[PDB]
Amino acid sequence: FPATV
Amino acid sequence: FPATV
Amino acid sequence: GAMGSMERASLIQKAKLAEQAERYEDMAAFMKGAVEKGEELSNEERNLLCVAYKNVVGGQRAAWRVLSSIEQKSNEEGSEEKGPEVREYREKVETELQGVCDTVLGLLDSHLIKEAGDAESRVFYLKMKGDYYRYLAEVATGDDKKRIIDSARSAYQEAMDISKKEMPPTNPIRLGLALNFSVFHYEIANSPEEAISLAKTTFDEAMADLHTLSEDSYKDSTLIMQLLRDNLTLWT
Amino acid sequence: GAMGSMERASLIQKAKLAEQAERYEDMAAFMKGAVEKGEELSNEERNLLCVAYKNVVGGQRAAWRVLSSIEQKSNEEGSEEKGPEVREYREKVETELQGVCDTVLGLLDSHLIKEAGDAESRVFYLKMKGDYYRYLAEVATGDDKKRIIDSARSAYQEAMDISKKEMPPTNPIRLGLALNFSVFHYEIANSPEEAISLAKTTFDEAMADLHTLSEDSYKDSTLIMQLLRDNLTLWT
Ligand SMILES: *SCCCNC(=O)C(C)(C)Oc1ccc(Cl)cc1
Ligand SMILES: *SCCCNC(=O)C(C)(C)Oc1ccc(Cl)cc1
Ligand SMILES: [Mg+2]
Ligand SMILES: [Mg+2]
Ligand SMILES: [Mg+2]
Ligand SMILES: [Mg+2]
Repeated sequence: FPATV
Repeated sequence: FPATV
Repeated sequence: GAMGSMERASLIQKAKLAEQAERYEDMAAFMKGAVEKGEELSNEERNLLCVAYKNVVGGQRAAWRVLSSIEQKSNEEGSEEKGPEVREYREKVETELQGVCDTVLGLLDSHLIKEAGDAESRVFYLKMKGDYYRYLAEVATGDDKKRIIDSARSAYQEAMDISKKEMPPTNPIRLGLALNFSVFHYEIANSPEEAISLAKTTFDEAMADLHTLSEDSYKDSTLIMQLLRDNLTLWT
Repeated sequence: GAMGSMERASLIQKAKLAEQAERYEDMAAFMKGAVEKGEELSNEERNLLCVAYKNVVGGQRAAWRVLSSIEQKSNEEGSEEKGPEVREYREKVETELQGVCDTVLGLLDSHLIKEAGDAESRVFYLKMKGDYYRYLAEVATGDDKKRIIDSARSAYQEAMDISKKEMPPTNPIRLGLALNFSVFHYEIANSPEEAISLAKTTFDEAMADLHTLSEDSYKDSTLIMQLLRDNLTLWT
């Protein structure tokens, strides 16, 4: 999965 | 802590 | 609410203890109680609210993905019929996840967003609204899936508009909003080109503003810039 | 009970799904429902019950230790008074932990142990009874603390007596029982010499029996023997 914050 | 199972 | 009898300051103190103990469900319950006192949240309190629910819903999403993958394989050709249990349990986790998202969205709508006037609070809450609609979109399959996706888009877009007018390009909230909206484009809206363009433009505009920052602010901004770069590397 | 309407086999299937999804609270609830069907548990089902509650109570114990350490420091000289919140929250986690232990002990008493006639089941359940009384002893401070400790000791001792008569020295249940009873001596009963003697004698007697085992049984036994060695290294 791609990075999220 | 010591090992337990 | 079960936290109605506890002091606001005690709820915040216990949220911090719960974080130290990695008890994120407790942390979220304490922060929900704090929000329901009706006062606006400080920067630190907004961070506690965010961290608590991010960890709770993150665990639910990870579990949902495991179960969805098992369910997908059970429906492939040559698989043995194992009964309704996989679907039932995936639905159970999904319903709990939706409950958490609805709770967060309810706190934002009653009444965090409407009282948030400074960019730092308003952008933060609108980003959160986009995030939790995005998590609802990840599991949605029904008549309202397009409306759920558009609710996420609309919240992110309002946050983006405010952040471009009111925050420097290195502001960590602006950066994290762009990171997440870019992921929304890639993973939810079937718009990988928009995702890539947003990540690249955000990164480049932040790069050009780093020279204005202290060492500590530089560290904060470059951390999120590296996440933008990580996604760009994944996508190109 | 909320699982009363679900088939026994469906509860077991969902416990396995919950394990894959790292949803150990769900896993424990499913296995509690399975136990409450009233039938004896197979070896695999006993393992699922054990894994589920071990993970739940393990997380509670880790959180309790974090909070207890914070509470300890708050009571040292020169510390600022921060109010009742640390004690309250430690007590909240402690009460939930005790609830889990009471639930496990209740399943063992109604009626897993009394129907367990083979050594593999009976030793396993008596070990579990000792373990969950040990977890109660870790947090106990009151009038009944000595009785809680003695309840753990008594369960472990009955399990030990059966395991020496009925199981080979390499049996993984016998080994894990000895490992845990040794930890009980060291950490609960203030008996480090007994802890060390038990660990060493268990290890040596298992070593002498490894020659009888297949490659797969050897792997199972030596894994637990290494834990005995790890504790001996920690303690000497
Ligand atoms: S839930 C709050 C996120 C925890 N903090 C972070 O992940 C980092 C350190 C990247 O900081 C931010 C800052 C601002 C936002 Cl909107 C998100 C994360
Ligand atoms: S809760 C069951 C423990 C999970 N398995 C283990 O930790 C190992 C692989 C060490 O196996 C055993 C076998 C027998 C017992 Cl009583 C405990 C652990
Ligand atoms: Mg007041
Ligand atoms: Mg559904
Ligand atoms: Mg029947
Ligand atoms: Mg107590």
